[PDB]
Amino acid sequence: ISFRFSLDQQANRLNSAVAVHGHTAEAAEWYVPPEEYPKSGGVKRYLIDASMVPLSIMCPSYDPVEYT
Amino acid sequence: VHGHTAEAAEWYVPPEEYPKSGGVKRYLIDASMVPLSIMCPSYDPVEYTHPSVAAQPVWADPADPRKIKFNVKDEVNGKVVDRTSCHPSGISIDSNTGRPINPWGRTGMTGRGLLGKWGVNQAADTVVTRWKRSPDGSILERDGKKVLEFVAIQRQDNKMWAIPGGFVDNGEDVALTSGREFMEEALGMGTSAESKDSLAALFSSGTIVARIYCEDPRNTDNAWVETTCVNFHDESGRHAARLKLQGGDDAEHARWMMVHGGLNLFASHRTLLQHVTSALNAYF
Amino acid sequence: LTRFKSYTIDDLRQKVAQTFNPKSSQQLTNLLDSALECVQDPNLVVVY
Ligand SMILES: Nc1ncnc2c1ncn2[C@@H]1O[C@H](COP(=O)(O)OP(=O)(O)OC[C@H]2O[C@@H](O)[C@H](O)[C@@H]2O)[C@@H](O)[C@H]1O
Ligand SMILES: [Mg+2]
Ligand SMILES: [Mg+2]
Ligand SMILES: [Mg+2]
Repeated sequence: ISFRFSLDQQANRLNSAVAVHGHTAEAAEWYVPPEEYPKSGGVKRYLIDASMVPLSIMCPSYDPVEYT
Repeated sequence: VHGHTAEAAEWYVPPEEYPKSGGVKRYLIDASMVPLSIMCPSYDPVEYTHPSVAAQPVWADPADPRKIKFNVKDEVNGKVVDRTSCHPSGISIDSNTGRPINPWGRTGMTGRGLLGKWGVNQAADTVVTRWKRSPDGSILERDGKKVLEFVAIQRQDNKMWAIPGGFVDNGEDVALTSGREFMEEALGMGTSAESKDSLAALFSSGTIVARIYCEDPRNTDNAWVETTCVNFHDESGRHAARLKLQGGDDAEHARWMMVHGGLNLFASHRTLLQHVTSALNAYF
Repeated sequence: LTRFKSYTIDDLRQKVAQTFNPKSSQQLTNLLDSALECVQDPNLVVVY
């Protein structure tokens, strides 16, 4: 049955998941770090949204902290 | 061996009784007088429009064909329509009345009939396929080729079997149309949160099989259906096993069927089954 | 099974035209569609 399944497994594209799920975006999942820096002793960074993550977006209210 | 036997020149001829017309008969013609490349001087077709189409619904074009631009994408009521054919010569318009002429051959009936739109009724078909597997798990093989299962619905109009599909909505693409037709007709959704995610994973991979003129009985000289076939193949079969089939909207019963060469389906769906078994290299 | 892999449409059509003799294309098409319509559910047919 393993040899028969191995010989069975040896043997204009479009996406239509809009009509089942709705207005669901698979893209624009930009990485956002956590606001607590690791091993910083409770030092918190500036919390921002995922749309304000890249620098191609403007984000005028983004005030990051400076930590070394 | 046979003699003077011609395998070609088998042109499609519709039946002379129109479907659901109340006994209205069209002009009976021969197979040699079917295409418009032949002359046929004695061809006198009748002009018939349906009274459901004559009450002007929301899915139908208005009764005057003037100022309607064909062979290009048009804006009707702020909505995009395709309005073009797969014919190489293109759609021709008669200048005496404004009505278009079908390039695929005369059907013996004029006007719109049961078809709501003038010219090309653009249709999208959903062929969802899985491999025909055993209870042991091996894929079934006939005549040296693998054997496909496909979802088929049963139509409420003619009480016989067809593939899922339908006419295009105004302002919608074919991926929304084939998905809404498979949700309403085949799946029966509307009329799950994991089975819908497996259905979206099934519907994420869709290839265009063909784009062909339908051999429907409802086609007249000024209205004809051309369709595009979208195939959804489940090679693993895990996404197709989670779909619970229930008949809804324009479908009575929906079930899995085995594709073969002697299929008796509505219009020219056997050509779409031959195209999807040519594309996926299966039995036909 | 392995012996039934050579089974075709055309030998079944020649079997139906052997035993019934419908003398029409449409009656042979309707009897072949009825004989393929009986065997569509695999649970309902038990062959002894
Ligand atoms: N352009 C149109 N022409 C006719 N009827 C229409 C149209 N648009 C909407 N309708 C209405 O909507 C319904 C059509 O249902 P669909 O699922 O859109 O189409 P259906 O008739 O179920 O399937 C047609 C299928 O058959 C094939 O010839 C072709 O490939 C098409 O996919 C009918 O009840 C009809 O009243
Ligand atoms: Mg519909
Ligand atoms: Mg339908
Ligand atoms: Mg429908």
